[PDB]
Amino acid sequence: MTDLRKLEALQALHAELVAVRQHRFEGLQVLETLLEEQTDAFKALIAKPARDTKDREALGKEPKKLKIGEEEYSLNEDFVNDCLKLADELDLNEKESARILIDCDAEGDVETQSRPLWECGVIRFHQERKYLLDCMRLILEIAADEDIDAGLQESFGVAAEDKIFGIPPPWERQVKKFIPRCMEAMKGVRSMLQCMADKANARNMLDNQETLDFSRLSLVEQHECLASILHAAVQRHHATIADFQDFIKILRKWDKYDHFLIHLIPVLAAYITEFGSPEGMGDLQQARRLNDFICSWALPVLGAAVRAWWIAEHNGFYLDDTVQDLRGINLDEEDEQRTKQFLDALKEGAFDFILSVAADCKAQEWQDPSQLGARQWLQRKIPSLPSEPFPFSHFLQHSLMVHLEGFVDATISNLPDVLRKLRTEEDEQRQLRPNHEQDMDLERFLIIISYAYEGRPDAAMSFWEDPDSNLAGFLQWASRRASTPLVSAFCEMLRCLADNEECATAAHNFLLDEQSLTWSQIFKELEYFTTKVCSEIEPESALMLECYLRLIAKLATESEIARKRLIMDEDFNLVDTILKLSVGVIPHRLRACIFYVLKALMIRKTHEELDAMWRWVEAWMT
Amino acid sequence: KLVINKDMRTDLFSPPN
Amino acid sequence: YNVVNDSSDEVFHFDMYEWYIEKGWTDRILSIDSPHVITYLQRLAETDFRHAELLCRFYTTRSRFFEAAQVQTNLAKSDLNISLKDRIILLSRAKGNASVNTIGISRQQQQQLNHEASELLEIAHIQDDLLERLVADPRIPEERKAEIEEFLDGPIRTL
Repeated sequence: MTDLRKLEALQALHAELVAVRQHRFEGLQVLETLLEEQTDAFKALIAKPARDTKDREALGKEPKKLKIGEEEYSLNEDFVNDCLKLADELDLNEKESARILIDCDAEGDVETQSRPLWECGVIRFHQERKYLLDCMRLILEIAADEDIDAGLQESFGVAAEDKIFGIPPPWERQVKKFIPRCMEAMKGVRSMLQCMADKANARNMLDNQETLDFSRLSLVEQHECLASILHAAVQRHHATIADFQDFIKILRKWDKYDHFLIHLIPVLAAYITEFGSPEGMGDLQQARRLNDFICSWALPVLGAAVRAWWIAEHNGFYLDDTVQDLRGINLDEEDEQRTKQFLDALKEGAFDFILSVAADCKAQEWQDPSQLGARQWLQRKIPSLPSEPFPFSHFLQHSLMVHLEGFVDATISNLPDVLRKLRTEEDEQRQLRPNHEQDMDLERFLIIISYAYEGRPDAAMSFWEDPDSNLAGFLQWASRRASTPLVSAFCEMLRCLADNEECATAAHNFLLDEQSLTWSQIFKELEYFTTKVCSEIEPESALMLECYLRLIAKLATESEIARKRLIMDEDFNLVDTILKLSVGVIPHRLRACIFYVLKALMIRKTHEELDAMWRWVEAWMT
Repeated sequence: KLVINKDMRTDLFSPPN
Repeated sequence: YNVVNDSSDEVFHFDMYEWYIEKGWTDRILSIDSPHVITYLQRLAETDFRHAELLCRFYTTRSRFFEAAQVQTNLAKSDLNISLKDRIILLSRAKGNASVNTIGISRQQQQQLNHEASELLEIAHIQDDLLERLVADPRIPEERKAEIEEFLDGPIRTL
């Protein structure tokens, strides 16, 4: 139709944005026509008129005829009761609340859902904020898409500056900035959600359960959209120090761990990147004050992670003495200060919190049984989520992985001596007291690196292109003599860094000799454990065997040269070892891993390989 | 739609009546 | 104010809409969900500028920009007692409101209105530049200026 209401206007507009995002430009002329009709909507993100007494007393005094804009309607004793109910639950003005209910009668959605008329008003109200805010994310997302025409990419850019951020275009030109409105906007969502649980829990302590669940889902989605919009706005260098201080204070006043903190994490990450790192407001003098300001907290792990990130990002200034001025300043004292601060942050559990957040972010309802118990053998002391149905999006995960990989690169290219001293400390601690379990800082860091580099071959290739870079340097340095946990973490990292065939072949060529880990030692340990079981076993040995089996299966499924070599290698004879191990007394996990390795090796085979496999199976089963 | 007609106007520099 | 909003007297609520308008309480009138006030305005919108402005506010906040551009344009072309500068504001608003999408209305219908408002706004600015300059001109007799102000400070004239 052409005369669509507010709800139908936003729903139709959303469909158009998806078309342009999915490589469908058949609605260019129709898209521009909608932004002009909803100009007043994009200006204010979310604002509910306060409940006024003039309309409350007037609505109930003469509930006979209602006049909204140009049209006229008649109020009856039944409809009038729904207006007061909707206005009370949401604390919305009677005039605005009535318009929402009128839209339901016209569209006639009461029969499509079979719910009370007053309840539909709550859903219709939440739908407006959903599309009104969700559509804004698509505009900025399409404005940053590099796989589209440069002309179209710029059209949505300037439009968002004026429609969303209220900044006029360059060819023209009391008002309030966007951030202060966004901060107050998100604040209303929190206060509205808090009062919702208090009132809902009171009456609960019905047919509206699903409606309350849908409203909570819409609220969390709107909060995520507002967080993404704030992140995008900050990415354009449109912030200041006051907003940063306010955000830091809000974080310090954080009470409970929930999805909102995970959504705000990237906001603080971008803040530190713009201010802390030398990729933004490059005011060296200003950075000194922020350092002392950051370096009250109701949760020490948050402050530890914040300080660690700030140090990692701000240690890039003190690399050379030619791109900036470093006169009349001592270096060793500041280096020792940053080192002790990072050590304290580690002891407080910064990497632990980062790993817990990364794990809770990608929480999947179902997981492949081929990777059970992987990366779940640590000591997690951080409380988990309440398990409520709040699934995450994809852009948020992408941004989180990008920020994590950036932090990893920064920490590897800025603080190598820190990692060296930490590894030496862990080694000497495990040596002087083997009965005790040393800290898992390095293992947690490697697991975080693995989580960051997952399904992103464009970034994983960086570890193979330049073998003389810092990335390859750390990769080859982390393969020397170490304990079982570090070897297992490195094997898991290698397995997760094989999303394609090229990376698998690169890892295969780098693992074998051309000291670092080699297939020779792996097979020697396999044969040793086989002879020991066949003439007990510790959890570390089983974990190492499972990691080796998973890595072999991944390499065989991804690479071809390894599959063709190991299958007929005379010096390895992996099949015999895995069979002698499976026929022994061991848990079912090792047998399952061996079976999956066999499957991977036999994913692509020929007549000779089939004959050999059948011969071995018959010989070992007869 | 414009139509110039210098012929019959109203003297802009003389009062009315 | 409870007793007021709890009433079902319709002539009363009409008299109160008029009274809110009089006192200037855009605060409380724009905050009424009801269509009853919209319908009341739709009958007297094309009767008075102040009422039309209220009607257009209700449309815009409901993303019905094209309908407001229609009310504003007709008001600028009308023979109501409206000053030229007020007719420049009406056209300028209509031009903006017709340039943005309104759901349920064809791109062709939007552009044709945005184009009519753009042309009439161009003529209106010319007329305003003339009237201002003529009134201020030292070489124009006072007797003529009053006559110029009568014929140019009103509906928009042909080029």
